Amino acid sequence: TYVSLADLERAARDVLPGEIFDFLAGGSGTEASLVANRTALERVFVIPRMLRDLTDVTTEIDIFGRRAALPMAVAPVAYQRLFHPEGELAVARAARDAGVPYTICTLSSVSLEEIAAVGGRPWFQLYWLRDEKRSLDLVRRAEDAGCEAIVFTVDVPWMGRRLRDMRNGFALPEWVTAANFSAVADHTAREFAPATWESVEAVRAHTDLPVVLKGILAVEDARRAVDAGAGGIVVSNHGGRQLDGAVPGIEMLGEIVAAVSGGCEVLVDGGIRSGGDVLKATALGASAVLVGRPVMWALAAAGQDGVRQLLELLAEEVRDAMGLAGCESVGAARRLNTKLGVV
Amino acid sequence: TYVSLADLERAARDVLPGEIFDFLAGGSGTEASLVANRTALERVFVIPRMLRDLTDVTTEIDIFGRRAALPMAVAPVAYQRLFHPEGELAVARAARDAGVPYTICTLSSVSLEEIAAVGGRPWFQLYWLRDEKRSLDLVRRAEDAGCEAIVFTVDVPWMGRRLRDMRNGFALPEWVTAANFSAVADHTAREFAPATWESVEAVRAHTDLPVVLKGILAVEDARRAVDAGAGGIVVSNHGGRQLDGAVPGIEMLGEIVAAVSGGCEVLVDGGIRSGGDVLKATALGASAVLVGRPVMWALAAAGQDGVRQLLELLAEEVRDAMGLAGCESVGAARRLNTKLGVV
Amino acid sequence: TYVSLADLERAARDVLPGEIFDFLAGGSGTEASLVANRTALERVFVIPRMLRDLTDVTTEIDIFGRRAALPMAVAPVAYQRLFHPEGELAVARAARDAGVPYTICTLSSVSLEEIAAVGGRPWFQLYWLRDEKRSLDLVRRAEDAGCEAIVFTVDVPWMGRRLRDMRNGFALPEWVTAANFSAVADHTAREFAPATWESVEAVRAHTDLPVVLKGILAVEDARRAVDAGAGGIVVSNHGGRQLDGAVPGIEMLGEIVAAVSGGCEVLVDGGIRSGGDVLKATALGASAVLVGRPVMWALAAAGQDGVRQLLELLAEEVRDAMGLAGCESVGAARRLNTKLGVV
Amino acid sequence: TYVSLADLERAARDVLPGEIFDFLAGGSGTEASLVANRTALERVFVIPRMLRDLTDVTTEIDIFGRRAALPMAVAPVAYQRLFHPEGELAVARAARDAGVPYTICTLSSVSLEEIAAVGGRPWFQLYWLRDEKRSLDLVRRAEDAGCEAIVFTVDVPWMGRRLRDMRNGFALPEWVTAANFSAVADHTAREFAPATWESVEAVRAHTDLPVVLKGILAVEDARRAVDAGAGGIVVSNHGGRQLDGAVPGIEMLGEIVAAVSGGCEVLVDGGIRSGGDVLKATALGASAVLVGRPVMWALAAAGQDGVRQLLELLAEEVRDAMGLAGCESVGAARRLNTKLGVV
Ligand SMILES: Cc1cc2nc3c(=O)[nH]c(=O)nc-3n(C[C@H](O)[C@H](O)[C@H](O)COP(=O)(O)O)c2cc1C
Ligand SMILES: Cc1cc2nc3c(=O)[nH]c(=O)nc-3n(C[C@H](O)[C@H](O)[C@H](O)COP(=O)(O)O)c2cc1C
Ligand SMILES: Cc1cc2nc3c(=O)[nH]c(=O)nc-3n(C[C@H](O)[C@H](O)[C@H](O)COP(=O)(O)O)c2cc1C
Ligand SMILES: Cc1cc2nc3c(=O)[nH]c(=O)nc-3n(C[C@H](O)[C@H](O)[C@H](O)COP(=O)(O)O)c2cc1C
Repeated sequence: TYVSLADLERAARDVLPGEIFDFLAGGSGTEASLVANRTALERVFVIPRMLRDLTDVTTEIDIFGRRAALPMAVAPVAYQRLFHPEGELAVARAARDAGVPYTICTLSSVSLEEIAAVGGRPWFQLYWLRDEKRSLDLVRRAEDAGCEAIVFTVDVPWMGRRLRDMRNGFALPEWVTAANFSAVADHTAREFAPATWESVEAVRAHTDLPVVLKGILAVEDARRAVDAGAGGIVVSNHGGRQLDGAVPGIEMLGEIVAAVSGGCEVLVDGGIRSGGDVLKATALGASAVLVGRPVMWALAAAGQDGVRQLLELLAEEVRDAMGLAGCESVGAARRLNTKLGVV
Repeated sequence: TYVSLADLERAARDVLPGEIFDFLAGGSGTEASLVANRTALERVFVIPRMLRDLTDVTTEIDIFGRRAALPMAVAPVAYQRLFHPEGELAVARAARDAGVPYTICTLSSVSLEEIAAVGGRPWFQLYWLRDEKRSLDLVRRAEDAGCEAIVFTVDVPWMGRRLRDMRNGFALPEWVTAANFSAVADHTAREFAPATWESVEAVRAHTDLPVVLKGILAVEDARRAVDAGAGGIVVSNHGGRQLDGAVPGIEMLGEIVAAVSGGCEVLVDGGIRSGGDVLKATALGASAVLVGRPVMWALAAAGQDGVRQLLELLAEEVRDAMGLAGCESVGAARRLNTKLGVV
Repeated sequence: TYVSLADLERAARDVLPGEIFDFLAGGSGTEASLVANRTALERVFVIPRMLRDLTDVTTEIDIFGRRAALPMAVAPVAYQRLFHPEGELAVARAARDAGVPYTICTLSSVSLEEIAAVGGRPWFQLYWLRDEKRSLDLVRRAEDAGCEAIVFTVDVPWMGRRLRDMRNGFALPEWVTAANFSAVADHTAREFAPATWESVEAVRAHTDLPVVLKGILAVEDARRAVDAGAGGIVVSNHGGRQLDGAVPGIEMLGEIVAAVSGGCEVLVDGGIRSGGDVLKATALGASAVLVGRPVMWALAAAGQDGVRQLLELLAEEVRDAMGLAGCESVGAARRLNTKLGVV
Repeated sequence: TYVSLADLERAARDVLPGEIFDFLAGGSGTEASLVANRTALERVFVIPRMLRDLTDVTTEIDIFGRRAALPMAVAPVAYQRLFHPEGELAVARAARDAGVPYTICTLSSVSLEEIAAVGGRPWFQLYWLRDEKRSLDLVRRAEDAGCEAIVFTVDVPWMGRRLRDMRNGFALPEWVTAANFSAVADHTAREFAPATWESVEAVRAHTDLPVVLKGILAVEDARRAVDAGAGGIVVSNHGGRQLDGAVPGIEMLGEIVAAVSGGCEVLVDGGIRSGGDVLKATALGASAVLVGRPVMWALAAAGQDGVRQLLELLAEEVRDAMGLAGCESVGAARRLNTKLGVV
């Protein structure tokens, strides 16, 4: 019986080995960007509206051609068998049952085809490989398996400096592997090549699926993403795991939404920890959010049923926040105003 | 012998059962809006005037056709028998004796007619019921009993998520009931319907009493309230108990006062804890404030006499603050300027 | 051997009875304005100049017709025998020897004529008495005794609410009296009348000495002071002892200096604790500062010799700060720019 | 195996005598400017760019006619034998091997000619001596020994008030001397004269080497430096060791870069503690940074090899930060935008 997402973090801390909790919790460098993701959300206040018709409040959205139950997807998180033996299958099953898109990772610890077979109209996250030809094979596999969007991660030319992982001497256990094919940082520097705008065009030409660029923070990169034919972007500093000192996505979101001016979907992530945070993101103009660490807390704590409980809690919090703010729909929530405060 | 409102909180904490203290103290979600009500007041500084005539300083105001001794009313707080056996009668008697309006609640634990019989020209707070017909019956009862204003609460389409109450498994004791007719959250979701602008018009047509909309935060909702024929509004986030992340009323007050441009009374609440806080609210343009939790601290600590002592202390602090700031009247206090500082 | 003013506070805390330390240290209400005086100074940063001629750095100023060794006077502090048996005589002797003006108080615990006989061209602080005639007698006594300015305190229509003094049940010991004629708050409410602009004019007509209005915070009150014929003002919230929530003087100083546009001397006080703080005040446009509590710390710690050591330390810190900032004179320091930072 | 610069501070604290750690760590006065150097950097966030070509990322710059491996030089720090017996020779050897300029101090504890003989194309820091003739002798010695720039320190007309050193009664041990010729503060007040713009011109006429003015904070002093023929400036508050309350250099840097408009190199120092901090400085417009205390931490911890490890770590962090931010060159990093956040 969890009444907040924070209840799940406490539960996950109890069960996970310290080094795996640190792999999950940590960020790069001094963790300034990790902390700032939370600080930035905490400074945003919503100006709610009153006395509106709430006889049919709905939290649903249409995105990338599918109805989703909430303005929320499960973020790509590598190697989910680190957290629970059922790994990605547990999370994908719960997401399917909740009507929430699940992002299958390039570095999934269960093969993308197995996770796709769970159903639920999943997305696929791409890391750019050694060459155009192989990268494009994963994309084609994902499309053949029924994935509905390609989430191209664009903020990882290589992995950031994870000092918790370095200090812990973290490496994957023998029983966790990259099923589609700091020791994890060394492996990435060797196996993956930096993506460029040319890589984006190669992907866009290889699939009719919407291509979503994850890790955009500069306004002109958002504009360029639209010009490049992206169907969406995720405004994100990769949970503070990449450039330490990168601005939080939530701080760039409003300016990016204005610049994009409806030319693509604009998602955000980093520190979303409640339905109220989802409302803040929506009020700043997001189409939807991604949620990362909390989904893994729930997986660690109680497997598939833990993820189900998390998604049920988030669904209740989103409905609650929307109605209290006078919003019968997510579109109405996007028209809310906000104020910055001091915390 | 209390010299500050904070002395009363300490006293109430000692006497009340933990779960009832939590029902009183708590807010929704992470309590961000609860804390922000205090932070927001603490950032406001007054620019006092000197060398003005203070030979007849008066703290009185005229509001809703009655002279009040202070620019202050007792906020609606449900179920006052939770805090002291005399409940609403103790508070209403002290308010009457102090010349302060008392707001009788829809969810009062003593009937509205009994509390009105105490005297003191009380107000009545309305929650919108299952249908127009019954809602309007409470309004007519209140008017027949001599209530002088209808304070229509507009920020409770349903009750917020009170995590202290959920964790405590809080429910009303058998000896406390809704005398006019989280377990308290479940009861509200079943018994009350979301109010709309149509509900406001139904009330306005049913009574000649001034209708005051409590829980307005958006500037256009304040304008619309005036257009709808409201006699007042209370700029309020419901003490941080409704939308977690709602802006504090004190942060919207100046902009609302400007937009309303004298078309209705503009009250504020949330975190008023001293006569100096009353002065800040007045300087930002409020007609008057409501005070909630501190009145219940005083009731818990010492019953009717506790509430009397609280109101005497607040009266002294308001007079002190006004005179130190060069204000012989509340109208002069409204013309004070303020500065935001850092705390 | 004290190397900072903070060394003196530690020393005074050791020696003074708790209730007398609290009478000295405390402020009104929640002490928000007391704390804000420090916060406000800490947020100000100086932009120093380099490579200027420092062959004859001088900290002297001319003010109210006298050369002073520093841009600094000892603030009026009532009842100095509370802190040391020699009281005002010890402080006045040290101030004289340092070339710093000393402000003799209406509520001095040694008669104004005795303190004036020490020499050093002192100032006299006036509280407005029961009637024009008696007030004007103190003014005439002060002038006859050789005081060179009248510092009319304008922010005390009555004494603020000193909760430390109330809680301690503070009263003057039998051996400390008002030699020119909370128990101290009760005594003031009875003996003194609120001053007005008419009182200022009565004083201005009664003496050719410069009249300095102490406790101005509003820009139009500063302008009006010039129009009224004041020779100076002290921009001040009375060390956070009067209106709790009054803006710090340091936050109003720049705007007041601009509005006054050389029409009178503009002093500031509240929280000056180093030569660097004096430099900040000067850079914001002050003619000079007053220093209150630290002078009493020094008096408590070591009598006349303690005050001498404090003034020597402040003199060294002022010279140091000025030269490091490229200022050969106080006038050059007034032309420094500042930046607000975060602390 | 250090993974951050903070690992080195912990190591240095363990080994150094307390008073020498304090000589190194401390600042003047209350250490407000020392702390502000860190606060100021922590508030700056970078807006990284994505999807750029990173096939040949280079951290090199050209400055004062030499290629440097990083946009970074070792700051002038007096008396390095305080920290390790090899002192300046250890640091200079490591800097040479890393391709980083080393600044030889006027108050070096090994003679400038010995340190220059190490190689690595060093710079020389000048304090203005008793007269033009002797000052100019050090300059000529430095030039004859192969130093490539003169870093004229302009913020030390005398040494600041180092309260840690005063409290510790710090003095140099007998075995540490000024090899080119608070007890250290007393020695400086006697031996050195305040520099002026005339001193700058005397130096500029005495050498063809670029003259770099270290300790500029005012925009017009930066402009004047260009007009005076300076080849560079270091925007700096001397690590918070000079004027307590001086603005951090990082807070003035952008405005200075705009005013200078390419007329000289603009360096910054104060609190640079990671490659991410170097990126922030570059994004604000710096040509390069200086690093002071961390180099001494490394020297204290492990001598020459410690400094080598520090420089290798900084080089890795700079490359990491640049690439994550989409910058193949330091010039691209200078074109990054930043956002101020709250911490
Ligand atoms: C343990 C972990 C692994 C991750 N792996 C990936 C990945 O393979 N691909 C990717 O695009 N993002 C990855 N992310 C980033 C997340 O998708 C997301 O951007 C980030 O966690 C911020 O959201 P949060 O604060 O909700 O966790 C990972 C995050 C974590 C914590
Ligand atoms: C225990 C409790 C019960 C309340 N019940 C009601 C209510 O029935 N109707 C209403 O409009 N507001 C209600 N309120 C909100 C108050 O009227 C007021 O808006 C809020 O407490 C903020 O003021 P404060 O910080 O002075 O407590 C309640 C508040 C508390 C703490
Ligand atoms: C114990 C005490 C007594 C004071 N008495 C007087 C007074 O009689 N008249 C007056 O104008 N100000 C009085 N002041 C105010 C000071 O003159 C000054 O405005 C204030 O202390 C702020 O300066 P500080 O922070 O340097 O103490 C008093 C202050 C203190 C602490
Ligand atoms: C122990 C110590 C000695 C220093 N000596 C000198 C000096 O002789 N000349 C100079 O221009 N700066 C000197 N500095 C200032 C540094 O060059 C640099 O401006 C400052 O330390 C800020 O950088 P940091 O935060 O990286 O230490 C000294 C700094 C320290 C800590």
